[PDB]
Parts: sequence; structure tokens; C-alpha cells
Amino acid sequence: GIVRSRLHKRKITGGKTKIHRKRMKAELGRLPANTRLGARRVSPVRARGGNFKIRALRLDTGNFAWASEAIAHRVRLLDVVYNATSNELVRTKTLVKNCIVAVDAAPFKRWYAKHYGIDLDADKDKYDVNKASPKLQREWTRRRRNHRVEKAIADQLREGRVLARITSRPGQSGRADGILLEGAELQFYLKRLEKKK
Amino acid sequence: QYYHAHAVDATIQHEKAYQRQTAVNENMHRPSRKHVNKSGHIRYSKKIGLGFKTPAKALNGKYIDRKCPFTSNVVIRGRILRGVVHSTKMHRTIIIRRNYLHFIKKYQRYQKRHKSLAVHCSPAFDPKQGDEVVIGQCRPLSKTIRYNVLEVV
Amino acid sequence: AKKHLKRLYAPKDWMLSKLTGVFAPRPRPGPHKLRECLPLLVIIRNRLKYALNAREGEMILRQGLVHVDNHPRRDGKYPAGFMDVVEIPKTGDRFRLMYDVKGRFALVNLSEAEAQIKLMKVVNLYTATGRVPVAVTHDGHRIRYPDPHTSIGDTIVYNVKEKKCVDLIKNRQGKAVIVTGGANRGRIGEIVKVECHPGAFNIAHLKDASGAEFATRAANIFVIGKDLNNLQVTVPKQQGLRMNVIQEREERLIAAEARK
Amino acid sequence: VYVKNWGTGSVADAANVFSAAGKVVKVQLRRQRYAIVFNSAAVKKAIDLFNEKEVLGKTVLVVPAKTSPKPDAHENSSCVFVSPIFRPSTTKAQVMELFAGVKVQRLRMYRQNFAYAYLDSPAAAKKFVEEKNGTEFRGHTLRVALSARSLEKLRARQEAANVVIAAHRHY
Amino acid sequence: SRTEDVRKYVVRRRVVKSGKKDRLKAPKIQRLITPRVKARRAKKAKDAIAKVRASAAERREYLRLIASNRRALRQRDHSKKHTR
RNA sequence: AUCUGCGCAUGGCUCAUUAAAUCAGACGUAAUCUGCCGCAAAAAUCUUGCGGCCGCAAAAUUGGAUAACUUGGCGAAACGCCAAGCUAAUACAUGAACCAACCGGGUGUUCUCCACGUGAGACGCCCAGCGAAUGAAUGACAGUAAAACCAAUGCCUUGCAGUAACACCCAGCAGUGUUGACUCAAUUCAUUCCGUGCGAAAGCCGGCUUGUU
Ligand SMILES: [K+]
Ligand SMILES: [K+]
Ligand SMILES: [K+]
Ligand SMILES: [Mg+2]
Ligand SMILES: [Mg+2]
Ligand SMILES: [Mg+2]
Ligand SMILES: [Mg+2]
Ligand SMILES: [Mg+2]
Ligand SMILES: [Mg+2]
Ligand SMILES: [Mg+2]
Ligand SMILES: [Mg+2]
Ligand code: NA
Repeated sequence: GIVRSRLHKRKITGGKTKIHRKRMKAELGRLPANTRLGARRVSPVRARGGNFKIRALRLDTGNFAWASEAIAHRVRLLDVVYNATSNELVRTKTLVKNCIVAVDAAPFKRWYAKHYGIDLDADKDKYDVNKASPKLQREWTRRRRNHRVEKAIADQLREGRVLARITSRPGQSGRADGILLEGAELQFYLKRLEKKK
Repeated sequence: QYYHAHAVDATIQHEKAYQRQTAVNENMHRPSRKHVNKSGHIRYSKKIGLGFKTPAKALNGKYIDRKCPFTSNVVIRGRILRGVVHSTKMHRTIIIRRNYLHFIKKYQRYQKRHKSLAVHCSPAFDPKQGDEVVIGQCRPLSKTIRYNVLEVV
Repeated sequence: AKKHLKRLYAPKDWMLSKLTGVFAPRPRPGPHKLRECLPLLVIIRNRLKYALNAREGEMILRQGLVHVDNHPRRDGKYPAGFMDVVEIPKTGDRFRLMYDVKGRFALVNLSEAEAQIKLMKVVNLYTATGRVPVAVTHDGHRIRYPDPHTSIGDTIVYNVKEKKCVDLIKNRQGKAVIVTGGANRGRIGEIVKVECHPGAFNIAHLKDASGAEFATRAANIFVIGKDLNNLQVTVPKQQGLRMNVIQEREERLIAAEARK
Repeated sequence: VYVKNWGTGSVADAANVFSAAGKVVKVQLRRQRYAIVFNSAAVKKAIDLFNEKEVLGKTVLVVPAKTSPKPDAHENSSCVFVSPIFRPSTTKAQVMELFAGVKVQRLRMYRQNFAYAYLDSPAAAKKFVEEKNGTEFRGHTLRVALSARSLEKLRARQEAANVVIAAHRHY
Repeated sequence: SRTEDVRKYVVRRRVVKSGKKDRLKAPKIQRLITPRVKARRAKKAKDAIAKVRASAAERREYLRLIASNRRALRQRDHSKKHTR
């Protein structure tokens, strides 16, 4: 079947390699997952040694981490907005490592309110900072003293969608985990998205 | 209130995908003090063994190279070789020559032979044609590349 | 995987005749490396002569009459190796597998309270789950809580019956060692110095009792005592002293003529 | 009986090799330095059994002991250790009500939720310990123990350290 | 009902042969947990809990050794500072 | 006889292909997979039986199927085949509370106290096993000497000598993994694992002294 060997390749001299053996199972490749955005569907793959890879065909949710807050939440995948390989992967809503996605910002907004006592949804189920023990208020002040959130993420939370980068490999593990874009990386990709509306 | 994030450096980011180090987070609001250089920026660097000094460009530079042995996960193990730079026309890759004399027993005499090796060159070196370099064996980095430049003499 | 072992391909130290059989017993995986081990069947049939052939060797071994490190081993393909203690309680036999000056395996007879002690060279040190320090020895043993001063290359003298470490001898200059590999295998000497070549093989320079200086790779040395005077284990008859070949031939000839 | 070259095995109960021959009163040891165990004929028999032999992993010499059994430092002492008095929740005035009637010389609190009280009489310290051990104070179960410390040594140290404090102040 | 004797009601088939004593074939009862089996099952849990508690004891001894060594170094340092 | 478990990827044969291939000596895999064999590790789990989710009790007395076999058999034959009826396993599936520990994280608009909140202590609640995934922090230091100010906090007594750290039940229950070099070993925090993982095989056999350890 599909092979990964260098036998079919040309030599650096440009000569043709004369193959004198049949293909081996130890050098095989598999067809790509081509994971798309949709309701969860996975297919186990028995790999060498009896271990199983999880070939995800469709994924809709994953663990997305806020690095500066050192937290993570299970959130819904809303859209795929940018892919550095080609825009056809964006058009087909393919999920691969390092692609840029938009995920639901509600769990991150709610955690901020619970952990810092700051409700980002000012000026308009939902945690209320008023119902807090006086000890929790003091811990809120202690956490809030050495803390500065960036406006770019803060604005994205307000709109309900926040951009993130996939950090896992859905074709190998069957997961769509990621990390929220921050700082210069967010500004880079915001400029890429700003190009052509 | 609000956090002052670092700005995009256009001199480095021209690859259609954001260039970054995988070992560290450059956006960390509180630097860990472990991987901070003299300029205050966060930059991953490691010491390779065998008594090789990590170049200052690696320590306090701005380049992003996932194949550099001083700022990435590429490790040096196996053979350590010396050679002469033969060509620098590729991006981050150089061709070196190893000239040597081969002995022929029947005639009790030598002949001049040479071998060519494709070697990855980190942006921290900048060697020229005719320069002498020290190269360390690493994992396969391309179809032909098996060595990384360690020192330019 | 490979299940057979041609007799020509078998280690020469097993002393199996090239004309008697096509195959030799292939050692199973286990405590010692295949090239650096003595199979139990070879020990029971070719060395101890208790078994005339393999079928009698199977008779002895399957009954658990042969103990290795205070544990009956019923497989003739079990890979017994260096410093192992082999005991047959029925015949009252107790010996340690060691190397003589010529590099061959030797059955050095042991007394009681000596068969309970075995030396193990630490080959690796790692951390297990729960932050538990683990030492891996030359015979495949894993020690769950070694001495905090233990280092790679050191030797742990270990009570087999009670399954506990009782002492540690560090790998330093001036210590007595025995060579376990190479052309110098079986020689006993004192560490003069160790040359360090990072990323390559360290070289240990040793000096025996007679003053002869020799060398080998650091992986082939095995610390066995504080110095040459006080060893922590019984050694073979020749005491690890290489002897000049011309003088050895002359002494054997004189001894033969004295006999006749 | 006195034993030379005790070696390792500092555990007092690990000296039961003498306990095998006859009962042991106390064992005072200093690891490899020495070890003394604490009728007379039985000790002599244990001397013949263990001396000049590598027992317990080292050569032990059971010599007759010229040292009396060590006195417990807790006995005849005028200081008491009290737990779990919590300083952030209890004031010194409320602490003294626990000691009311007994009368004290000195009171000190520490961050480990324990207090040291120096009483005037060893009998007062002994009576307080026996009648207040396992009692209830300030919403917690109490724990009082006779302390081997002494107030006269602390005052001597304070006088000796005052000179250093004054000299460093002038420095 | 439970606690009854299942061995009493097993089906026995009679085999008749001329000159033979009419062997009565009955099966061997499976999953018949005897008091011996109950003891064997209970011993497994006893050994398992004993082993983990033994490991905790070894962990305690090793931690004590490390802590005591650091304590000895600390107070030796204090003694040297005072003695000079 | 037949289910189950292991092997049949070894041996034996041959030399057609094959020149940056194969092979030899010498090295690498920190770029990985690895049954059998050796030495080790294992505290996740709401189960069962009698009565009405609740109570009492504890050596867990778990559940469905399918071979051989029986019946009817198809087919010229086929290391070819149906259908029905039985019954097992260390096959397959399910599932074990208390006994039984140490440790941590988040909290209650809950109590008992101190000062007028880097306060303390309890109880209540949700998580806290191996392995796996993502993110965060560790995985060391090793290029200089003295003084004051304030806030809190340690001692000393009612101002800093002395002082490993730590608000009790543990006053030393890791301040210290490894390599030549690691994003590795390992630990802590957050979130996750949906079958593509994890029984004490709910297993077998002996010895006596016959043993709800
Ligand atoms: K089968
Ligand atoms: K033939
Ligand atoms: K378990
Ligand atoms: Mg059964
Ligand atoms: Mg073959
Ligand atoms: Mg070779
Ligand atoms: Mg449990
Ligand atoms: Mg027919
Ligand atoms: Mg099974
Ligand atoms: Mg883990
Ligand atoms: Mg370290
Ligand atoms: Na190496």
C-alpha cells in the first residue's frame, strides 16, 4: 500500500534507484483523517505494537487553554478562520494542528467573573460577583492587585467569540485541544484576517 | 488594568504562519526568569554538551529556527566532523567538503578523495565559502541533511 | 524473532564442540545479555556433569533442583551470568559465576553467609512514579530505594536471601575492580585513573597486584573492593593476575614432568 | 553495661540483643561512638556472649558501665509547653485565664500554635500538666507537656546577648 | 432457595451395560464457591493492602533518612559557626 | 472429541533481483516499536444479601451465549456447507461498600474567635489513583560590600541576637532525578479521556495442624 520509504525517490545525483525488494508493512502510511467541524465521530486505528490511534473524522468541542491565566475549559468550536497551508482547508472547515479557530468565549468569561470578581459583560446561568463571602472578596482583591488583562482578549470575550490555535493533532489523538491567541501572535493573525475583509 | 503586550516584529514574521519557539511561551505576562535574555525578552536556549559554547547570537538573538541545535529540540549525538564550506546558496543549509587522502595498498601511494555533506546552518553563525566549520550529527532534518553546524572557525 | 542459535555462532566460552551438534541452547531474555551469559543447561550438563545430555538436564531443572540467586529456575535457557549465585541444595553445591584470568566462566565455590551476598553494578538511575528513585543493575535488578550516595558505575553488595542492600562501594580511583569485558576480561586491578571523553567511551587505566598496567573501557570495569587487599567477594584461583605466556608454558611443562 | 563501637543502628529498641539475655532499663547511645544498656551476673553472661564479637554488624565490647542511668530532663522542671493556643484568635489576657490560680513567671507565644509558660515551682508545673492534659480550652483539645527548658538559662542568654546587641547598635 | 445444597439436585444419567454396575454420570459443579475458595479470595485483598502499606513504610524510612541527613548538616554548620 | 491459551514471522531451501543498494568494520536512535523472559510497581471504582429510595447485614453463593454432542440434513465432489435442540471454561460480559492511609486545589453569600482585616480555627460542598491529551510552573545556584524608610511578618522584652522551612495534631514525612547535552525522568495546578486502556481472572492445584486472617 502507501509507503514512506526513500526507495522510490531519486538519488541526489538524479539517478533511479533499482528496487530489489517488495514493500514492507513496517514502512506503511495511512490515508489522512481530514477531520472536519461537526458532531463527534472517530475511528480507531490499530497501530504497530497493538496500540490504538484515534482518527477523528468530525470534532465539535475541545479543551482550550488560557496560557496567561494557566487555565483551560471545554468549549464549543464555532468556526475555522485561518490555515497557513491553504485557504481551501479553511473553506472546508478542516481541523489540523496550528490552524486558527474561533471558540465560544462564555466559559472563559464566566471563570474570570468567578476568579477575579470582574464581569466583562458590563453594559450588557450567569455568575454574579455580588453574592460572595467577604473572604472571597479579599481573595479577589489579592488576585486583582498583580493582574492586568489585555484589551484584545477582553474585547473578544465581550463579543462571545475568541480566536485560538489548535495544539493537538486530531488525526492522531482524536482531540481538538488548543490555546487562546495572545499578544503578538494574536496581532499577527488579526492582521491576516483583516486582509480582504 | 490593561497589559502591554509585545509588538509583532516584521523583520522575523514573514512566513504566512507565526514563527515562534515551541519550548517557551513568549506571551507570558510574568517571565519565569529561566529563559530571559539580557534584553528582557523570553527566548529558549539550551547548552549542548561536548564543550561547545552557545553563541551569543543564539542567546540574545531574535531569529526563529526549529532546526537550530541551540534554540530548538534538535540534539547532537554521534559523530563530530570538521569540513570546509563549499556552498551557501541554500536557505539555512550549507554544503561542506571533507578532503582526505585514500591509500592504495598495491601502489603504496595515496590519492586525493572528497565527500560532500549537506549541513543545517543556524542563523547564529553566518559562514562563508572556504570557511572551516565543526558539525555535529543530529537526527534526519531533510532528505540529505544529517548534521548541524556547531562552530565556525 | 530468532529462536535458534547455531553452535558455531554460540559464544566460544561455552566450550561446545563443533562436531557434536548443529545447534546450541539459545538463551532466553532475562537478567544477563545473550553474549555475556552461561545457560543453565550448559552449566548442568557441560560444566557440572550432573546431566549426561539435555534430557537429563531437563529432568534436573524442571524439578527446581537448581537455584539461582536463592530462587529455583526451571528453564535450561535461563541466562545466568556474572556474579550469579547457583546453589543445588540436594548435592550441597554453592558457587558464584565469575571470570578467570583468561576470560572464561569459572564456578568459584562459596560457603554459607557468602552465597547470600551478591554484587550488582549500577548501570542506570531514574525516578519512578511517586518520585521514587530507582537503580538498575547489571543483572537487570531494579532497586526501589537505593542509598542516596549511589551513582552510575558504583556497585551495590546485595543480600539475595533477604532482598536488601547492605553496603555500597563507590567507583573511584584506588578501588579494586574486575574487568568484565574485552581482551582484559577477568583481570583484577586497582583504578589508577579514569579518562573522561564526553559523548564517547571513558577509558579506565588499571594496575594489577604485580604492577602491570592495563586499560579498558569504563563499562567493562566492576568495582569489587576498597582496594586490592580487601575484596568484598571471593575471586577465582588465579586472583585476576595475568601471567606471562612463555612462563606459563614452561611451568606447565615442568609440572607435567614432575607428575610423570 | 557499656558497649564500645556500637556502629550504625541508632534505634534504642534495636539494642534488644541485650534484652534477649535480660531485661533492659534504658539504652543511652551516640550512634557509632558508644552505647550503654541497663542482674549483675546476667549482665556478665551477656558480656561473655556479645563482647569481642561482631554483633549487630560491628565489633561490640560489653565493658562494665561506670555511668549512672541518665536522668530524664522533664523531671524537676519549671516550664510547660501548651498547645494548640492560636495567637491570631486568642489574646494573651485570655490565655492567662487558663493558668489562673497557678501563677506564672513568663509567657511566650509562637507561630506554630504553641505557647511556653515558665511557672515558679516544679510542683506547680507538674500539677498543671497532670490536671490539664487532655482538657478543653478555647474550643480546642489541650495538650500540655513538661518542658526540659529553664528560665535561668534564658535570662543568662539574654544578658549575654544584650552586650552583642548594644555593641552592634554602636557599630 | 439460596444456602441450599446444589449437589443434591444435580441431574444424574444412568448408563446400563451388561455385566457392569450401572455407572451414574453426574457433572462437576462449576462456580460452586466452597469455604476454601472464600478464604482464597479474601487472602488476595489482605495481601494487596499489606503490600501498599509496606511500601508506605519504606517511603517513610527513606524520607526520614533524607530529612535526618539534611538536619545533621544544618546543625553541624551551626556548631562550627558557634565554635569559631 | 471440542472450546480456550501459546506457537506456526523460527527452522529448511534458493541466489533471481541488487552498485549513495546490499554488505564489512565502526558508530547513532535524545527519532522509535518491542509478545515470550528477568527484577519491580498496584490504597481510583457504591458491589452483594434480606425487609420496607430507605433500613439491617457483610468470606461477594454474578450474567447471557457458543463448541463437542443430539436431530433433520444439502451437495457428484470440495482442508465444502445449512437449520433446530442441550451444556462448560483461565472463552465473552458484568462487578465489588466498610475494613483502608498520607498529600493538595477550588469554595460556603455556614459557624466559633482576635483586630477594627496578607486574620485564625472548625464544619459543609465539588474535585483530588496508574496511564493518556492540551496549557501553566518546576526540573537549581555558582561576575560586589555595608546602611537606613515604610507595610506586613518572625523572634527579644513589656530592638534585632538567633533564625532550615512550616499558623497544632509529622517542632527534618525530599530545599537535592539524570545525561556530555534534553521540551527527557518525576512533581504541582487547570481542563479533558465515552472505548480506542487498567478484575483480587468472581481462576486452578497442593500441603498439613483442616484454619469467616
Ligand atoms: K485457540
Ligand atoms: K538442497
Ligand atoms: K488498584
Ligand atoms: Mg471452576
Ligand atoms: Mg529464516
Ligand atoms: Mg557489523
Ligand atoms: Mg476503593
Ligand atoms: Mg443428496
Ligand atoms: Mg480472558
Ligand atoms: Mg501521569
Ligand atoms: Mg536538576
Ligand atoms: Na550515548
